[PDB]
Amino acid sequence: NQSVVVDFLLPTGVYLNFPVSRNANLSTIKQLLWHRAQYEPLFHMLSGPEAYVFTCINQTAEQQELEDEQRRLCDVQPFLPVLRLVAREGDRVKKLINSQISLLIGKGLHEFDSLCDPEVNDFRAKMCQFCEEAAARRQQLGWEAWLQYSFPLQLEPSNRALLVNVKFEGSEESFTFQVSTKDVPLALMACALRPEDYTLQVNGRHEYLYGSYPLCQFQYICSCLHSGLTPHLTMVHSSSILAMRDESLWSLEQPFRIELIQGSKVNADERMKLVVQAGLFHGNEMLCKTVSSSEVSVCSEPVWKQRLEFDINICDLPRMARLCFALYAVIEKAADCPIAWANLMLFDYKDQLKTGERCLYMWPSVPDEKGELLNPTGTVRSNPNTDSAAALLICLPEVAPHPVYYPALEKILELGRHVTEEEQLQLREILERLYEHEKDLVWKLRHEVQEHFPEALARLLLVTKWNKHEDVAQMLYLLCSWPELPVLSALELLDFSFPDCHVGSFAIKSLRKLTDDELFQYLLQLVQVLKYESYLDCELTKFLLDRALANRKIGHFLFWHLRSEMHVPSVALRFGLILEAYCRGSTHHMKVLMKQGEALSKLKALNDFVKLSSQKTPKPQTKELMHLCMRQEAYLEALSHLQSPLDPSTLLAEVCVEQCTFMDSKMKPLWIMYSNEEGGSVGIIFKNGDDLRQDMLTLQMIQLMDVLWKQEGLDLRMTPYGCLPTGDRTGLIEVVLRSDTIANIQLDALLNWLKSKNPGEALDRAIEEFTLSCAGYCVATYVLGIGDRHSDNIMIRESGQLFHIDFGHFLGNFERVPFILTYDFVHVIQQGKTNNSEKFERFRGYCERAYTILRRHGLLFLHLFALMRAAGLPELSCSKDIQYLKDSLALGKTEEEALKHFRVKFNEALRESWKTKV
Amino acid sequence: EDNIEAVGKKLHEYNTQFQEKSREYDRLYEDYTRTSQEIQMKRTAIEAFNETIKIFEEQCQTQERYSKEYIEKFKREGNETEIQRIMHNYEKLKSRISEIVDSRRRLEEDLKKQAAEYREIDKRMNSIKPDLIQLRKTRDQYLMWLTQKGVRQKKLNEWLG
Ligand SMILES: C[C@@H](c1cnn(Cc2ccccc2)c(=O)c1C1CCCC1)n1nc(-c2cncc(O)c2)c2c(N)ncnc21
Repeated sequence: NQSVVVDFLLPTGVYLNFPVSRNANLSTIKQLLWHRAQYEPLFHMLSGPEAYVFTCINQTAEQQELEDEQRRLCDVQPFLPVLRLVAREGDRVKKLINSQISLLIGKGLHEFDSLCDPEVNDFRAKMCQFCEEAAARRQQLGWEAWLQYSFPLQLEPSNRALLVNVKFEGSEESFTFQVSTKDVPLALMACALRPEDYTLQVNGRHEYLYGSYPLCQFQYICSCLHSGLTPHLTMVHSSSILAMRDESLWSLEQPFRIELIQGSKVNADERMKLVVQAGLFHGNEMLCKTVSSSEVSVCSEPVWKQRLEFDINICDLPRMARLCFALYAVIEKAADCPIAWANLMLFDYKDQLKTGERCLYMWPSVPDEKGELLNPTGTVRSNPNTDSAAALLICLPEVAPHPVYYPALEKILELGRHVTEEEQLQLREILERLYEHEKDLVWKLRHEVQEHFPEALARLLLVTKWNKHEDVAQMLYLLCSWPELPVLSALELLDFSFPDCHVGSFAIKSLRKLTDDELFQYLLQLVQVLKYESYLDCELTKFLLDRALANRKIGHFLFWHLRSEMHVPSVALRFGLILEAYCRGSTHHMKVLMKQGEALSKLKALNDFVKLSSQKTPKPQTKELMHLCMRQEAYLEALSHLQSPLDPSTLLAEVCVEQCTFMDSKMKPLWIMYSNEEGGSVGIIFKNGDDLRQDMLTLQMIQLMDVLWKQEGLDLRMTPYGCLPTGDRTGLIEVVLRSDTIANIQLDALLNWLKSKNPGEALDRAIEEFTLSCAGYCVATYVLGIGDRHSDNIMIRESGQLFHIDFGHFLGNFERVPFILTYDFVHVIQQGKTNNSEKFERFRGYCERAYTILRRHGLLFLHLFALMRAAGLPELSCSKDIQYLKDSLALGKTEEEALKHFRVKFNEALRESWKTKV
Repeated sequence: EDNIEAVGKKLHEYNTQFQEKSREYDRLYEDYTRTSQEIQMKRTAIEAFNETIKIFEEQCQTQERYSKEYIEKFKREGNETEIQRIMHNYEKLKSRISEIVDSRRRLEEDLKKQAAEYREIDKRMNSIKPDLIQLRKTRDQYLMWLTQKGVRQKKLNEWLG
């Protein structure tokens, strides 16, 4: 029904209870309250209604003061329908922001206090203050700054005449005139007056045109030229932009030891017996051999109480040393079940060697292809289901009567400091392109590696003996004068094999030269690498927050990559703290994100209804029921007039309800059409229950391929549309309009569809668009190992651009995937002819140049995929997955040899093309 | 130890058994994940009950402090009527707390039954893993034995499912 009975608690102690409409806003409900309270005792002592604010307990279990009384009760979503009147006072701004953060990140702030963890409390105090300071600096910088922060330039990776329609803010009349295709935007403005206090807005979008670049370097312009469309712009005065802004350790030769006390809440087969295995690691290398418990009988609460002694001294343990346990069940010595596992840093976040008891809430082991003893790669965070998870109770003993700290940098360089030609040729050999024998040589000639082969830092770091504080001190000495490496090399160094914080820091130092455009190509991988960190305050976090704070589009996508994993226990805490801090630095964007979260939350409920209905009854009706649900006051408002999450410069204005529908697959994805006051029409797919991460990654790589291509004058007319995970098996996909699937178009049929969409002298354009894009997607899918490619998941735009959708599967998985040519596409490429070798040769050319460009950036793909392994996609688990790409790009081969093998596979694919069709 | 077609057939059997136990494991791990997410939701809900109840108890404390004056200021002025109204209003606040408390307890009972479900799942996951692991390995050894025998990839592909 409509109404709900709400408890009201008045500040006199008086309690009333009555029905209110679920839809009524708090302001209305406050009137109804006053009107009923005059007939209850002690009315006369109340101040007026405006002197008080309602408080509730919200879904995240925090008390929230409801400052915005235009909000409907059903949106407030109180835990129980209990509203309390309290005074206004006492920094309402902190209170409001604090309450909004909790709702936005899905996680109550109080859950961080609850941990009683100084590492957490330190993170929030430093980072929130940094983020707030940046925000305050930004307000005090002028309007240009604000524009750059908020709407950074959208530029093509990079003289005919050009006519453009310009207008001024708040005026029907408009000014069409030809202009300099290569004259800086200022000159468009200076002209339109017939200057420096304006920018140009792209009509009906938050894209702005400014800066020292020329007009056809802008996406909008560049798309207009190609389409033939007349740009449509609005001049906007400075003020109207201000109006948006404004509204010791090395003396401990005793060996490392632990006390294994007890386990709790173990759930194992009572016939079997239980063993704990423990090892020491630095990254993925063992520091010494492993040591094991005795068998004890299986029980819920098993008890060992044994010393486990390792073969390394306390003085040798490196900073990032990591103690790793695994609880195993064995069939009593007369398939071992790996139960669960847990890792523990031995030094704390402030550098102190840990002492005392620890309770490790363990994670369950998953039987995987490697089947390693232990899981040294896993997180050092304890399982947060502390109430029901299995745990180990252990005791780090005392070592000295004072605390001990890993030594300070000064003392590391104190210790750290202090020619053959046959040796200078063996090394060059090894690095022009490890095993026991070569590791000793490289360690010996480490000074040469620094002088002559700076790019081989990664190799030298792996040869170094992280179980020997002398070696470690020496390696770090060189590391500190190591010259700066290119972005590419830095990306390698952010992998799990390089756990040392000096390394991480040297890497980030090399990533600081990234432009915002380039960083954005890698943003997702950089996020995943956070899973490899040990401590909460790290340089990569600080770098990501820096760049989020300087550029709003980066902060937007950082927020969604972090928010989309807040349901994953092993990262909820880390991502949650980053999100808090990001929010406190971006209060404007917060308002955009808040709007997006409520649109999305409504799509979830709207989607859960449509799955549930679809079981009950058939589609035409469920369709109409979806529509009624949508037009409800509160659905409609929440779904209308937001910025798109796929692209925050796109406005989703009015939902076109009669065009809204859904797909027929098992989770019933929603197709939601919009219209804004600009194109003119935008669509999104809302998915809930499908996983979108495989699609996202693939689409991100296709995009990166397009950039690298375009950066060499090769524009292959690709369609790398948005995909954005936003939650637990939830996210959005950009609808490509004026496009249709091959299967639909087929049931010279492809060639006729094109003819009808491009009559007469625009057919040659269509065909050439198809040719370029057919090459790009042919090469893309081949390089990435994408099979399962059929007429349902290949589409075509009315322009003629062909493109692939709904990716699924890559790197060979459910078997190398041959290069593939389809006869029906060869036909169109050949213009409806049997033999058109002029055309067909050009196409092969495009194919070959594209493959050739990607080989030159092959290590870039390999590094990027290496970091994505952190994501735990089933399809990108292991080293062989990375091996698929090395082979697909023939990186073990000369370029000439690479192109020759490509050519062969190209021709075989041409032969194969006829045999499938028959 | 055997002949090739006999080894190949048993490879198909062991592979089939591997895919099936693998699917069953996946079923459980999914219940594990979901049940974990639900338990945490209930735990946070229990916290919300607690914060709500806390709020009611401040209201009670407020009522006893604040009312005092107004009960003795109404006694002199003959308004045992106004006093009665305050106290019945108060009595109504109290009965509502008992309801909220009763709901808190229903939840904790549900969280209890579900904590136990979580442990039975983890126990069942743990009784399966040995077979899972053993099946993967046995399968892999049969593949190995066949590869060394020089059996072509086409044959190994038929047998694998
Ligand atoms: C398949 C086609 C499609 C899907 N659904 N309906 C609605 C419908 C479904 C069933 C009944 C009625 C309406 C569609 O009308 C379509 C197209 C058919 C011709 C016009 C649009 N599609 N699929 C994606 C996409 C999906 N999942 C993951 C991705 O990565 C991409 C997609 C897209 N991004 N852009 C355009 N069309 C896209």
